[PDB]
Amino acid sequence: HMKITWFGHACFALEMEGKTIVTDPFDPIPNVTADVVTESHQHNAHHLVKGNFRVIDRPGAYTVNGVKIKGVETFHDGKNIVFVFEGEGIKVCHLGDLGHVLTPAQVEEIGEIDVLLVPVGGTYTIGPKEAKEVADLLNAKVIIPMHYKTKYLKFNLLPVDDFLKLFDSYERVGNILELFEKPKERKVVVMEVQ
Repeated sequence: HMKITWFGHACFALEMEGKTIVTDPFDPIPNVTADVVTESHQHNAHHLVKGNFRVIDRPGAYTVNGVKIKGVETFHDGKNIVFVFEGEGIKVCHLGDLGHVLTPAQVEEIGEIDVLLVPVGGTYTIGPKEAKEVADLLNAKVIIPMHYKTKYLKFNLLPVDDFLKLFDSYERVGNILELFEKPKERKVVVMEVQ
């Protein structure tokens, strides 16, 4: 069992193993108690998250509270760290602001993913076709797009519909996705804040 909550932008709370991971928090304020906070790139976003958390903002292999976490740098000149969370026999991947299709090394290091959080807006990150290519490289089952056109953030960002048209089906949910078993099949899930 696990629960994913979207707070907007690239900020999600993942619950697995009686622990909570928050990715890429920002300044409606995420009102949540975390064990881990990860940051795909440097910038203090996380001074309003609660709990006595471990902040992870560098690549490598970590074990925090019985969850295995792995950071993989995909760019460094700023930077982009992809994080992989392994818990309850489910592997979750947050791709950050991934700007290029993963290299063979990076695919090899990330491995097969069960739940993929993938940017699809196209200028500042990869676009829709490259996101599907990455999803395929990682054999992703549940795919959650992010970093697309919203009401107030729109300049040079493609709509999520451009990604959705590349798949046979999809589902829309609210701000929470719960998984009660390891995903057997591929499903694109579009979340919504609220």
